[PDB]
Amino acid sequence: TLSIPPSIQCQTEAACRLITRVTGDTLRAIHLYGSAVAGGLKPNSDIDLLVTICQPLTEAQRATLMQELLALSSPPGASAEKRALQVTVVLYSQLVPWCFPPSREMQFGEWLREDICQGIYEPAQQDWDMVLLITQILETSIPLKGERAERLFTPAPAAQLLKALRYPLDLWQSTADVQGDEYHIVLTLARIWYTLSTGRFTSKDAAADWLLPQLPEDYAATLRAAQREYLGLEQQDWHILLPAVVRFVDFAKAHIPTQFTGHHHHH
Ligand SMILES: CN[C@@H]1[C@H](O[C@H]2[C@H](O[C@H]3[C@H](O)[C@@H](O)[C@H](NC(=N)N)[C@@H](O)[C@@H]3NC(=N)N)O[C@@H](C)[C@]2(O)CO)O[C@@H](CO)[C@H](O)[C@H]1O
Ligand SMILES: Nc1ncnc2c1ncn2[C@@H]1O[C@H](COP(=O)(O)OP(=O)(O)OP(=O)(O)O)[C@@H](O)[C@H]1O
Ligand SMILES: [Ca+2]
Ligand SMILES: [Cl-]
Repeated sequence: TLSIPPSIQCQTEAACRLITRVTGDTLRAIHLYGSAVAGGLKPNSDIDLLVTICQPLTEAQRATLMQELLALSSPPGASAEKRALQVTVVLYSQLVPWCFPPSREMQFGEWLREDICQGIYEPAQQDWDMVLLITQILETSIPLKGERAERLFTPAPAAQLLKALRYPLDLWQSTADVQGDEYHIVLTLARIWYTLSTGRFTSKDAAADWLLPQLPEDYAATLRAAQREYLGLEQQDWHILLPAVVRFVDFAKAHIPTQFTGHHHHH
């Protein structure tokens, strides 16, 4: 261990074999990461995969990969036997040596099903979240193909990890920026706050529990509602809660650290 949860082994092997067959000789590695390995696998959770390749895929490779991942993935919650897949593809040359912000070659996920069905695919593009993804994989991941992460990737400088953690925080500003993703944003803000304060990464649920006793009660109530929905215990009316979510976002913007809290950098 680390270990692949038995309940996802079959689908994870099928995804691995598809990605291997389509990418052929450009494939460098495939890593399983996220809550399946780090903890907190819930009924709606996806299976998170990072695919490292040497050269860009042809349009043929990309089209085949997208269409066949549609058949291997299901919408979150539709099935207990066939989960949503999230597959991010990255060029090795964006990570070794690092390019900041790094780009991602391709992204599959269920939120893109309607577009992907019609052959509409996001182009390669810069994404600061890749710094966070590789940082998490260096701590907790399983190589399904290729080498263990610590033999393949190198840590980003703290200065760049700081920028990657604060980029989404600065970008959430208006009601429309958060509508449709209320509990997800509230919980991700708790995770960002936890990482900047401790230098560590933790699950959505554990980050909420870490932050709750530190908040004034009004902000603790919004965080509790987000946590309780994520845990399956009650679905809120987020239209009614939107003004309090906006206040929570602004409180986090005002209070989250602007540099790692040092002896508490990520190591
Ligand atoms: C890349 N992961 C997906 C992606 O996650 C994003 C998410 O991104 C959403 C933004 O938070 C949200 O503000 C934005 N809304 C507006 N621009 N109005 C959403 O569009 C954005 N979602 C998205 N781009 N799919 O929040 C980031 C912290 C993320 O987890 C990084 O991985 O989108 C989520 C749906 O929104 C999916 O559940 C995730 O699987
Ligand atoms: N400090 C942080 N700690 C962890 N993830 C963070 C942090 N800041 C931003 N994120 C980003 O939030 C996303 C978390 O991915 P995802 O929603 O799949 O979560 P998960 O932990 O696997 O839980 P789930 O079981 O709900 O899928 C990633 O894009 C990750 O890089
Ligand atoms: Ca996940
Ligand atoms: Cl778990």
